[PDB]
Amino acid sequence: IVGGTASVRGEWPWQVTLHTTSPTQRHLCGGSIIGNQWILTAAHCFYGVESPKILRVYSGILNQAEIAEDTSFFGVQEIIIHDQYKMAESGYDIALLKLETTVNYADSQRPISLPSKGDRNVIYTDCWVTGWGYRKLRDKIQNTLQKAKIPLVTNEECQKRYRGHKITHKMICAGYREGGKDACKGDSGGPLSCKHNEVWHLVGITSWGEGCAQRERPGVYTNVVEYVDWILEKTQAV
Ligand SMILES: COC(=O)c1cc(NC(=O)c2cccc(O)c2C)c2cc(C(=N)N)ccc2c1
Repeated sequence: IVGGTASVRGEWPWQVTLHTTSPTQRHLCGGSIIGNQWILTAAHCFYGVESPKILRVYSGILNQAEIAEDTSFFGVQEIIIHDQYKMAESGYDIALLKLETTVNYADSQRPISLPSKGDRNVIYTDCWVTGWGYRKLRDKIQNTLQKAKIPLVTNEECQKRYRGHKITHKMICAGYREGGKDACKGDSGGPLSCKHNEVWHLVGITSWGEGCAQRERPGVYTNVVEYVDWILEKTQAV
């Protein structure tokens, strides 16, 4: 996260840090708890990953330092990638992680509600992006979870900032014309929480952007509302 500040412990109870154990353990991506056994994250976070066995999901974490060899975590039983996904910049950058065990909700770890289709007309003016990502272009994973308040921009506005790209309605952007605040590498999979009428909603999933926090270069996120049907279908038992 560029231009943000340290979050308060438990401030974003749905935020998780996804680690890979190969070659040695490290933070890989952010993610959001949306169900007792489900983490919603970005598809492009599993590039080169051929098994959920090397994945570990840690919930209720503020500082990466809290994670040690003796820290409990949730194993991943299955990685579900949207079958239409090719690459972050082309859309469909969404994935579900089915946990091996159930998450016991508490003040430190709880789910974030998904957007309602009848909320596409809603104007979120209190949106935040969080993560342990880079604080600048060339940086490293941060110890303390960062947060930054960033305004959403219209797709037409976004498309105008990414002429060589195709900003579809399945994407949503957020940024300041002058830049300064934005998600970055390491925040991928992160949630783009917006609080509307005292209720937090998972509006987007950190996906991509040209550099980080550059002027006239909004962050691009997966437009979650466009995937509620997909999420429902994939999280069923059938
Ligand atoms: C794993 O995900 C990414 O590669 C990756 C690469 C990016 N864009 C870059 O240009 C970049 C930033 C830092 C280091 C780096 O090498 C690059 C190419 C990203 C930019 C944003 C955003 N601005 N909202 C968010 C997530 C990103 C994830």
